[PDB]
Amino acid sequence: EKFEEKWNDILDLLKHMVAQKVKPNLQTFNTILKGLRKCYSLGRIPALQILREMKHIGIEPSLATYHHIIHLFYPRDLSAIKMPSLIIYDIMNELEGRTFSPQDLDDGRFFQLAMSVCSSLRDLELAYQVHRLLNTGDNRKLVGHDPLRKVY
Amino acid sequence: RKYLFKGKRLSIFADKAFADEPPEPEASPSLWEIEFAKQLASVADQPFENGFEEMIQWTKEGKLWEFPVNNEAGLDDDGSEFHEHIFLDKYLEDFPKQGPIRLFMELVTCGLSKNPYLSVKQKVEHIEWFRNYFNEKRDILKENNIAFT
Amino acid sequence: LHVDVPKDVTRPTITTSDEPDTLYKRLSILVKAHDRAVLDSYEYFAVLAAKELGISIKVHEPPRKIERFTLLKSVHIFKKHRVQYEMRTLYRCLELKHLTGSTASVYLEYIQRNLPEGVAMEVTKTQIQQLPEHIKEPMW
Amino acid sequence: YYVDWRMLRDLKRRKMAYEYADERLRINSLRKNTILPKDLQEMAGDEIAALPRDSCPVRIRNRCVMTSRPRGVKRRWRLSRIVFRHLADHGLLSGVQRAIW
Amino acid sequence: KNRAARVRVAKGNKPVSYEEAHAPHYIAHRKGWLSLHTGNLDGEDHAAERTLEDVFLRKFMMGTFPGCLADQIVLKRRANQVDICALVLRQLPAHKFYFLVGYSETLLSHFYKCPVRLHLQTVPSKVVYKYI
Ligand SMILES: [Mg+2]
Repeated sequence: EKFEEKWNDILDLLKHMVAQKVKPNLQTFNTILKGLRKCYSLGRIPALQILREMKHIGIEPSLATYHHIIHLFYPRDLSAIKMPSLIIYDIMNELEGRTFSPQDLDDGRFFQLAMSVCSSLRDLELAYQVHRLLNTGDNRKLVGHDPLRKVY
Repeated sequence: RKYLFKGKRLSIFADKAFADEPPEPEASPSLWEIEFAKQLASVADQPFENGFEEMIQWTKEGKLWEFPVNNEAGLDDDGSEFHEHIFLDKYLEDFPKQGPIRLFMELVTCGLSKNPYLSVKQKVEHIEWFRNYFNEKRDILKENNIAFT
Repeated sequence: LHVDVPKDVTRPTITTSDEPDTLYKRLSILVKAHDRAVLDSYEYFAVLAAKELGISIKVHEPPRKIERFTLLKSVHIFKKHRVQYEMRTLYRCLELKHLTGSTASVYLEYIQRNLPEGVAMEVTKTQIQQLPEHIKEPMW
Repeated sequence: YYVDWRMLRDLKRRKMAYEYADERLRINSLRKNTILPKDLQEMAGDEIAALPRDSCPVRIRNRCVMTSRPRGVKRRWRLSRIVFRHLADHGLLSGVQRAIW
Repeated sequence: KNRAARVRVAKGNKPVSYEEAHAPHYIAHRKGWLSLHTGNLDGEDHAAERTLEDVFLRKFMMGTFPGCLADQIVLKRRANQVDICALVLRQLPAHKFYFLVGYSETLLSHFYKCPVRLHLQTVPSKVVYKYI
């Protein structure tokens, strides 16, 4: 019923992960962000905090981890199109030239979602950066499956 | 403004001064871990784009020969050595140290040393067969003044 | 592709070991085929490939072999009437020189993988090594 | 089904000679020499006779693999002259041509 | 008279293909070899095994593509790979060929324990070299 209680509960599980000397993995953070996509409005500050903690711990964000932050900051059913967020621009600079490998079950989803955000913003320069990232190394393998390859 | 890596963090966890302390294979791969890996492979599973990528996959699966061609690929004869195939007189200790049986077995082990189609185990089996054969024929040999074992 | 080009193509990992490399004084590649023209194209492909990697190559044509045998033409009787068949083998020898073991593996793989159908190779590597350490010094 | 009952009998001769190859080698070695007493050699002469007749490898005949023809076979292809000609005259054998010279 | 592999003259109404028109003595002169392996080269082994595998592969493709083969198949062995190149008439629907390719390749790779690929060139109808 209460998100604040719900969020404090999920955090309690994380606190018991340190009491028992159990270190988190990529899937742990990916799971938390995927859950946050329900509360688009209130999950923005929590979601960014997780990614900063991911780097400090030493877990490297994968394509799936950004796929969740994009959904949370660029809702498809977004009425407030007047002033969209600029985070997509920063992510592409961060991932510029990097090569990615399968490390989660939502890696394929990232590219299809990034192109959609480009069409919504009517920015063709960003679409070239996204496509250029797909061409570096063997990133082409994470475009998506039959349903998502034709959408991208 | 919305800096991806500048700002407050959860801080529930601490910097990993110790990293990956427990080994990845804490136990033999469970069904849960074995199945998640198969799903990770499907995430990056795309179809072949040319004959090179198809041959690469065949090579990883052993379907296609490795190059340059090695006519003895995967053909190791029990990790033996040349001296094992060539020097076979150690196995003739049970036999008489001299006499006709020694003269005969010398010819047998000489041929076995020149045999490239038998392994050391198969060569020893030929030697053992004669040891048991002459033992059964102890009585006929004794009449001929030959003492075996 | 006109506008869409890969950016940073992935290249295989080649790690230099600490083991010393083999030294091949000679490496004879005797290819065999029923067709001369196929050998000419493979000779051109192999000589061009050797020259592009820095390998020294020479080529000659060993004498061809023709094997002929006779058979009986009729299914039954009629001994005197026969039919003869032949198989022709043609050779092209690519004599390479002064190759390290890394250069001979990559070259042989590249040309062995592109060996046309109906063509058989017979590589004859000639390695050169020092004397055994025991033999170097006479010991009684 | 094999081509005929003659090809089947030969197949069994080939599979029983493989089973008894080592045995007939070891025993026959005791006889093909002049170093062992003739009493032992005479006795090995009887053990080899006691093995089943189909173990003897001289009862194998090379027959066309496709028609089971006893004579006229070419050992490199294991085909009779008649069957080999059908494949050769059609371009189905790699490198076989007619001999004109 | 020689009757071997000769499509005899009719009255000008029999359509023979290029392969059918040429008698055996034109092998290596006007028409090449349908199978290309290294097993009949000098000092090479396994001629008997390559020849038997070809006979089967020809009967298998006829039955698997009944009435859909415009000409004899061409077999190409490179390393352990086998390649079957067949001219096929455009009788069957397109998707049926995708099924028969997947089936015939998988079945023949598990029967001879080698990688087998099928290459199909579709023709509108049989190509006639001459009317004999
Ligand atoms: Mg005989």
